[PDB]
Amino acid sequence: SRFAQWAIHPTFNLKSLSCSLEVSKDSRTVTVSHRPQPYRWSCERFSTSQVLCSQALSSGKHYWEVDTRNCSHWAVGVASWEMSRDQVLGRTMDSCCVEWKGTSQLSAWMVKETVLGSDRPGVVGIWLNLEEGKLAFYSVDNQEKLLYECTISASSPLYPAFWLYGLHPGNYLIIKQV
Amino acid sequence: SRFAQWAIHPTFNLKSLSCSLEVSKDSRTVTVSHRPQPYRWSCERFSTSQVLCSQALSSGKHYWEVDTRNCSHWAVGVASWEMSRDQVLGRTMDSCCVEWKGTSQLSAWHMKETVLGSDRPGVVGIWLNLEEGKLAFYSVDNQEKLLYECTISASSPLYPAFWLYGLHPGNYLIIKQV
Amino acid sequence: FKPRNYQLELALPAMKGKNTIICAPTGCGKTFVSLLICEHHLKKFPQGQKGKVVFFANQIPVYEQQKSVFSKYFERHGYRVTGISGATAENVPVEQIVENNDIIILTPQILVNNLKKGTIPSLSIFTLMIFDECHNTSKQHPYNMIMFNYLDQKLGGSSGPLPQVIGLTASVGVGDAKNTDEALDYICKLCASLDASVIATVKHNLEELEQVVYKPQKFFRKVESRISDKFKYIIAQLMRDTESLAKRICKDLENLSQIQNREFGTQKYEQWIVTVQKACMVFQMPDKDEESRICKALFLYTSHLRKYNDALIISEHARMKDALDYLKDFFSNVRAAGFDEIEQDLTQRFEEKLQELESVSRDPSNENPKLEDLCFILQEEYHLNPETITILFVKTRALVDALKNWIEGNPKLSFLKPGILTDHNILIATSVIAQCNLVILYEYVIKMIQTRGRGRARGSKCFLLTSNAGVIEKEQINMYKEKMMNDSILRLQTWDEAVFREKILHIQTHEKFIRDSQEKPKPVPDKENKKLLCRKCKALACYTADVRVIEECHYTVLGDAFKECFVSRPHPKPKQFSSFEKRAKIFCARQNCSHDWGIHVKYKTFEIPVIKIESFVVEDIATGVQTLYSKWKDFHFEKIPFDPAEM
Amino acid sequence: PFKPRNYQLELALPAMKGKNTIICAPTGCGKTFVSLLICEHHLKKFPQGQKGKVVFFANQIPVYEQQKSVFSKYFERHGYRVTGISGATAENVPVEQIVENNDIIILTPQILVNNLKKGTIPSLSIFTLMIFDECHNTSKQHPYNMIMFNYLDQKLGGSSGPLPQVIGLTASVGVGDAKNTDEALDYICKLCASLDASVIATVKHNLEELEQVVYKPQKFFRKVESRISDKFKYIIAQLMRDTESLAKRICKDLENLSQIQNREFGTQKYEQWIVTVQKACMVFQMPDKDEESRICKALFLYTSHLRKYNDALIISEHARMKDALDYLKDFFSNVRAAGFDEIEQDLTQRFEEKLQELESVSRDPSNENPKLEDLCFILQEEYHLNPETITILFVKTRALVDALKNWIEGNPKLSFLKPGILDHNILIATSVCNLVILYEYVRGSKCFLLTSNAGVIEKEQINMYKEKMMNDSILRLQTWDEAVFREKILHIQTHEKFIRDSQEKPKPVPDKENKKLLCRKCKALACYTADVRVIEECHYTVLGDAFKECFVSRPHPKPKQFSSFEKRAKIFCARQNCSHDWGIHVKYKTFEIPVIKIESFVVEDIATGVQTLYSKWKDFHFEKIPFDPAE
RNA sequence: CUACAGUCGCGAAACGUACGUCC
RNA sequence: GGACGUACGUUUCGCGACUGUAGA
Ligand SMILES: [Zn+2]
Ligand SMILES: [Zn+2]
Repeated sequence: SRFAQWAIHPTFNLKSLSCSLEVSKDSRTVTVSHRPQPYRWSCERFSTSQVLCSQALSSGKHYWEVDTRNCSHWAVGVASWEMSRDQVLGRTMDSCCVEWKGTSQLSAWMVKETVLGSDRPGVVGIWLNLEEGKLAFYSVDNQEKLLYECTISASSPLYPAFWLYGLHPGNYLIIKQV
Repeated sequence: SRFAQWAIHPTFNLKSLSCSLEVSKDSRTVTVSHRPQPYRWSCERFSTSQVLCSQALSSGKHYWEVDTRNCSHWAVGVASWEMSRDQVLGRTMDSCCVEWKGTSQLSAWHMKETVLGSDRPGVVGIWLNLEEGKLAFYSVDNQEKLLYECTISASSPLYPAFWLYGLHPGNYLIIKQV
Repeated sequence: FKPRNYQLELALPAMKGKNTIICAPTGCGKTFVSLLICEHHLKKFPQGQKGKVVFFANQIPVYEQQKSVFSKYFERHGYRVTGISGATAENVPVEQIVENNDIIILTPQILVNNLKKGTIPSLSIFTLMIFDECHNTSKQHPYNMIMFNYLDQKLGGSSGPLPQVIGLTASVGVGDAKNTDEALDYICKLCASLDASVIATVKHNLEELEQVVYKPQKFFRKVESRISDKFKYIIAQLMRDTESLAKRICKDLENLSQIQNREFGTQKYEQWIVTVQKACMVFQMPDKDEESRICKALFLYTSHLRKYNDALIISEHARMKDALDYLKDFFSNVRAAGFDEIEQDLTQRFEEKLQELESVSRDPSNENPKLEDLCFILQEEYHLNPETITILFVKTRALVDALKNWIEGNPKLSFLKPGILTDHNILIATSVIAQCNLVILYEYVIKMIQTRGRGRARGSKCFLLTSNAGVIEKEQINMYKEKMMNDSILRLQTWDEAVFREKILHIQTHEKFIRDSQEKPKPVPDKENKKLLCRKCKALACYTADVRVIEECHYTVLGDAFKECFVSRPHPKPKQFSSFEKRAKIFCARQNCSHDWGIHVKYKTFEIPVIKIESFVVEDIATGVQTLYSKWKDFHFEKIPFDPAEM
Repeated sequence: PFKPRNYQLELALPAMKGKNTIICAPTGCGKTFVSLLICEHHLKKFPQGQKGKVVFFANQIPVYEQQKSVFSKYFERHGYRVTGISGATAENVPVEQIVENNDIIILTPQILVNNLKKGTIPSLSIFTLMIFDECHNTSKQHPYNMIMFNYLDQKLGGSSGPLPQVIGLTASVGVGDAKNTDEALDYICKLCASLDASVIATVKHNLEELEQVVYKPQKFFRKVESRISDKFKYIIAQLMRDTESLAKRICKDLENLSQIQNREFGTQKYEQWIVTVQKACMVFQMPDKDEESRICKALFLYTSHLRKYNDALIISEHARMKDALDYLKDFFSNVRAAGFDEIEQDLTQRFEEKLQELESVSRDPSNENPKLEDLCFILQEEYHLNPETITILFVKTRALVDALKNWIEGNPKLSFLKPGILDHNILIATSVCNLVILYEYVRGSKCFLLTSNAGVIEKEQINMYKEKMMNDSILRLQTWDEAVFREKILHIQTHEKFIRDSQEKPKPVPDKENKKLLCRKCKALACYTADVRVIEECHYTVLGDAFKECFVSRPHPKPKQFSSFEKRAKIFCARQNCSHDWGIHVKYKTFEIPVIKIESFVVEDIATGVQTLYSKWKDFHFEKIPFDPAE
């Protein structure tokens, strides 16, 4: 709450999360289950361990913050609604994200694989400036270390989209206040 | 160890103990069984959750302190040698004792239920004076509060019988410094 | 007196006119729901249509309680409640009692009896069937026989005015299933055999569920067994003696039963003894009298070895005095009936060893460590709170009286007082009120239904004693089984009515198909006159040319010399079953036989000897082969129905 | 080569004393290093005048070849005559030369059972060290147990000269068939008694040094429930009800024929029922012989189609529906090209009525097996973490391996896998790497276990408890005294010698009669038992010319050869629509004769008229006449 | 082709014992 | 007497699939 505070905290679109995650009744905290729970199957399901938010984005001002504690391997980024649903997040031309891979790297994906150093964040802060086509992952407490910069001047919404490793019952991510 | 120290450190008898107990060669530390050891059938086996010492008492000078921590429910008090085997302490007219009850009360059984508040001592110091029948339980850190006195004009020694809830494997009692 | 949503949300789906397997844990609340749906069915009636409902209960005390409550309530509202018990099965025309009442509470065995008769040919004469404890509609139950009739009348293609079959039970039961998939198949099959489109269960009154449920906690107790056993040694010596001396006429006994190396004092030893008993039954020497003498002597031998094995097991579980008294009572029993030189030798041998038995059994060091630690944990309990009346559950009725006498004469626990009901400090019942918070199951591996009134729980202990790992393994699996049957109903709650409808349509069509295929009639009866012989005498007593059949269950003998070939001795508990009054039992009349042949009944005016196939060996006349049918239903022969016109 | 560590000496040391151990070394070629150390130390210690002789039994041909290669490549330097024998070697330089002329022999144990049976080798006294690999397979009638029967029958009783030191080399001693710890101790005592062994030394000190070789992956259990919209099972149940009604119409005694009470469609119990019904309706006796043709052919055809529907249901409950549909369509094309018939036209018409709606149901994303979707979820999500992992997915039957390989090759989401059945991503192999996914089967690697039938989870958790029971009973047995343990196993060996040495009289009685064999589905009278011939105690054939009209062959495109014959073509029933698989057509060494097998036949007795259903010529009795080439 | 072999999975029959329950 | 239900334990018997061996 010390840089230019602009935008709102989102809420996951419950028409789009896949069968494994079971986001609680407070509806701003995403959590994996012990076993899948069969819901009404539509075309808009994922068949992956991903989730999408609901709020379409804006002209030049968006920022939100996500707590990436309490997770083995996670990935946080943005995505447009016209996303190939069976495809993994971050592997299309519709997404930028940062991914905590299997060999403990803060890698990021404008599909282009760039490995980073072995710094595990606790908190991730996504800043968007679509007035200049800018996206930067200032994590927390790092004197605003950007940790990537990607450019996308899309004409679509760019909802905050999350992936988390869905085989560890007890894995969950939290959105919190600025 | 700052008021009148008068007695010696007591020591459990190796023939009037329970069937369950496996009291150490240090002979001031008992530890309960996980399955009791069936000993030789005798009329001097007490057949209860009990163990007796062998120190025959003195003229008037006694005070002793024992560690009563790491036990759910214990019972410390005095008993003569010719007490009935199948009778538990707290059921005879030859007993003054302290009882941290199951309902979270510090009672006692004496000649009768003398209930106190819900104070649980960790270490208790028993002070015995056979000159006038003055008896005091200077337990711990409560400004040496005895909180009750009993008078026993007996004709036999009053060996401390040690009772505990004998169904918690891992329980141990200690005799320590006066 | 007033219904809550805890009991009105149960009747809320039931009031549509459908069938359900609603499961409430309360007793008074279950009866309140049945009264509620009965009142809803009675009050909805226009003219031309009045009450013809039926209420099924299984056991007699639940039946009399429901007759009391239903005649108490629905007397003021203009309805006539009648009921049928055992004593109502005779001297009345049954159809007028079907028609001229509304709330008949008859037991299902007599409805199956009258479906056999012809009264009530179709079940349209009832409009409602209200089943109690319908989880017993598993297989071949009279409940399931009624549901077979209703299902082949509905599904059969002869669809007419079918009644509703709303059911009620207390808990679903896992039955014969080990896996949660088979728990689902079991519960859905239980819906399928009852025409249950819906399962109603409490969901929004969990607080009112948690107030009155009486669910206390596990209290297994774990113990090692004895080392210093003397009674086992002396009885083992007597069994060595008796088995070794028995073999003088029979050598091939180990070759005649296929059981391997038997151990003294186990269940498999009793299996060994009864197998060699059934083995030596079939000896067929052409003397037919030395056959009789030899078979009677070895009968005495194997029965004595069996009773010695029972004394071994009784000592293995209970006190030594109990085995001593049981063998003394057995020898007093054999002292009453007859005497033979085999028997006189065995009695004088027992009297020889008896003084050493009474000596070594009175040593107080020979107490059972199971009993010792049981007394120890009980005095622990009575040091926790001395105001707990204790009730116990043992595996067998024999150890009930053993623990009564363990109380009767106990100075160490003299605050217990006997109350046997199989103002009482102690009671021991064997098998399945909840106002005494102490139940102790000693050597014992649906759970105990201890909930009748609208009471409370407030704590209890449920002490189980263990001496082998078998109860430990099976009961920890069974606690997990309670968890997965809770999971089974929570899996069933996630369906649709239509997919459940087509699922039970699949299963009901399948069961109709299998039941319609299984229509084997009775095979060709043997018109060959065979003879019967006593099992312990090998005496020809009767044939199959003098045996009648009363009602396709019972078998009588028309022999009048057969009437003087037994002896009649009056019954220790005379009563009725649907046609009769028991008067006496009958023993075989020979020199010193005293074999239990059957039972003596009073039907209308006669005294008729209903015999059993269990005291009989069925022998050929053409060849002479003496085979052994154990149940009457598997002795296929020319069955002649009963003739009262003769005598 | 590799290097000897400390625990690989610690395991070997109790055998270096000269007592018969059982090594419980875990996998990872430690056991094949330990056998090297023990063989080296044993052969190196003998004095002059005499020399040692080792024999290393291996059970499988590839394990035999691998151990032969390494025992040549390690002892060629020392000057030891390494050798090997298997089933693949030729009849020359006989075993009496080989076991006299070598130092380290590698047999597969059936060879030594053969030589001890026919008395060519005298007894085991020529050997000095028998090393049993995978000794925990020593059981009821296994070849290791036959060699142990011979070794114990030499030892107990008529005590001969020096006897060899038995050494086991298991990897887990297998407490199976036990429930409580006493019965597990009974099992390990029974095994260790049956190998004449006394020390079951495992690693105890350097356990932390061991775990850089063996590794236990942590498991996850992912139970998934069945389907609900089972329209496929509905339509197949309709077809099965119809054909079963037809068979019941033509039999009218069907439910008397088997004691299976409740039979539902699509389990293993239905298949047991339909096999028993087939074996009941194959035997018939009614003196209207051309009625018997119609009755037996109709019943064989209806039962065969019902069995095929039941297998289609079983396949569809563990894969996608299109696999079962393809299986039925290949079966129906194989039955339509076979013959022309009224019954076959009725069944083909009744199937191809429902065919188009069935394939419209099958080609559907909604009617998807959720078990396969959970597998696709696992394979997708795991490979997104470490895209270099390889997977050893185990399945149960063979047709499920073929179906899953077709499924992986035909999926949109699964593009980055390169399967291969048994350069490659996954290995779809039944009963042979970071992912060991079990499909209903009983560094930092995981082992998932998919199932629908609960109880697979229970059997796996009972198996983990049994492994803990194995460790506890091994540890309890390791604290006994050797002398009382030797006496205990001497009593067990004596009791077993008494049991085994008492009941060996299955004496056959030759039914010197004449019988006529009939076809299995058409009941044509094939031949006579008086005209069959036993060629070399293996094959059986009909030396008749009237038989030569009753079968029409079919030319097998490639020729083949036996060890002593040359197979040419199959032969078939020459009836109108039978076309039964009787046997194959072979040449002895000069001319051509047809060779048949007892599986597809009945034995109709001439006198009594009854017919029985046999399966082994070892089971069926007759005058086994050795074949004479002069006819 | 004969032919043993060991494991797994689902079964059906002949039992004894223990409890209860009714007709 | 007989019917039904539940539990414990024993002794066999066939069936299908998987895996491997020696002889020919
Ligand atoms: Zn008689
Ligand atoms: Zn044919």
